[PDB]
Amino acid sequence: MNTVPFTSAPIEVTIGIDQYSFNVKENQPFHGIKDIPIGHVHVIHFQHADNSSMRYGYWFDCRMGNFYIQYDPKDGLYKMMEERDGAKFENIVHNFKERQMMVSYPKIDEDDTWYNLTEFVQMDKIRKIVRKDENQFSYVDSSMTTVQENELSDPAHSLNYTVINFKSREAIRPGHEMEDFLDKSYYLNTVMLQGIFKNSSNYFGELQFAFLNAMFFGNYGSSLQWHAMIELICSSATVPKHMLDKLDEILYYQIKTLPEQYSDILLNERVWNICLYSSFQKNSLHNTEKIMENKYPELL
Amino acid sequence: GAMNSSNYAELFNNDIKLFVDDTNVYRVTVHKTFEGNVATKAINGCIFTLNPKTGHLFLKIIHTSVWAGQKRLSQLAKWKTAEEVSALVRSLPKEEQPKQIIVTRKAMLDPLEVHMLDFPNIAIRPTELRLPFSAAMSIDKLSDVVMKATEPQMVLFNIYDDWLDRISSYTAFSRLTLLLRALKTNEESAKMILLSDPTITIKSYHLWPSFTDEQWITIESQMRDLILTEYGRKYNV
Repeated sequence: MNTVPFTSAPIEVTIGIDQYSFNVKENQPFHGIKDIPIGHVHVIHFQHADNSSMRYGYWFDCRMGNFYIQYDPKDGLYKMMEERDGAKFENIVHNFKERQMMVSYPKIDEDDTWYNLTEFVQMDKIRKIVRKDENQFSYVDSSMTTVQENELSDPAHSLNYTVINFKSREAIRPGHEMEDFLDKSYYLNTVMLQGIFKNSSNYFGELQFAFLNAMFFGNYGSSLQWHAMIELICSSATVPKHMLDKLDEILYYQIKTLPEQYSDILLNERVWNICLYSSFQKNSLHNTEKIMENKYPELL
Repeated sequence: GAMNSSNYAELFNNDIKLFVDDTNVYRVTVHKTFEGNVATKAINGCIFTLNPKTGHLFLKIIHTSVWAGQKRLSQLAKWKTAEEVSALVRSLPKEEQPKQIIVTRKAMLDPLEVHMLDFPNIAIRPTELRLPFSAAMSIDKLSDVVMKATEPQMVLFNIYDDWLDRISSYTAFSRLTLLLRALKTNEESAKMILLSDPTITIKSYHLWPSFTDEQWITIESQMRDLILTEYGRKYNV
């Protein structure tokens, strides 16, 4: 079990850790989150009580260093930092626990939710999408735009998701215009899986990371990316069978976890209706289809 | 963006543009089989690609053999249209390639877009106008060359004959669409109006009769009257 201490909490803020969240009052004696499960990526995120816009937060993996949060009163936000002095860090973490100023990562033992949402997400791939190589952790917020969004302004602050575009030369072989547009198997399996992602796990990891960014920060370009990667699979006639079964599980836990009140902006009616009911893989997402029909029948 | 009544004069500026109408590409007759089930028999069709400023028509004839052994033909017809339009653009010298292609039915946007990926700077546009280009096969000479074809074939025409020697392209296009609207609404009456007088002939290299200016005015009024009568009939007004 790992810990992320907080120097202080000077401003009223709602703090999230993965799918859990806590209200912290201005200058309340909050000094971190303990018992964080080792072995998965994690995200700590923030929404100030005074600005319900700009949710922001940090992806990290405790195996990669000792990390803590400190409020910056110049930039006005809670910043993540790395402590390189292992001794000095254990000392802070032990004294705060002794004083019991830390909340416990509130995992129920039955619950594989976070594992299921992050199964293929690796810190190393996150840091290629959020490029800032002087830090071991990655900042994301509501307003960051994606590379594909930027093509259609500041590249330092971009989400470098893999560009998917169904009406592009990359997606369409000369002479197979109609075939490749109606059956994207070539684009998925040769261009994206074999060519760019190398394997399905890296593909699923980017898909899961895009979803989480859309859910936790309302990042709109991430939602576009999540839907594109779903649509590419569902619009391919020839998909490895192990990928379809894993996709049904991936999507199930994402739909399960989504806040009920957000289904209007977070779920693209056209993509979902096409994937579940029109596409080649209409009959291959049985768990995802059952939870969509029982929870969001309006969208369909 | 879309083409509508508002931006109608853009058709007659000096940016090259083509209309593409695919309505007559896949054409069938429906009949009963010996067992009493229904079947279709394809007949020859055509793509209608027209430069509205100059009257140049690129009539690509679609021979029934194209369909042999294919499924989902009405979907295939859209992609074949787009394949053939793309080949036409490739065949034209650069300074003759269009800057815009306006498809008369929105179902053609994605097929043409995909087939034109090599021409990112050619804009593919829909239209909100209700153009009557399906009635092209009511022009006797166009229907004759389509039905007689034994193989794929491109035939070039000027759909305005020599009108541009005397009128502008705005007026030319308005005459063409009026004639075609009339032929669409009541082919028999429209064709009667055009041919009644045997002393007004169609030149070998023309599609329409050689009316004088004054006779075109009588004709256009008769086509207008035709179109309004049929409207009252359709809607009991």
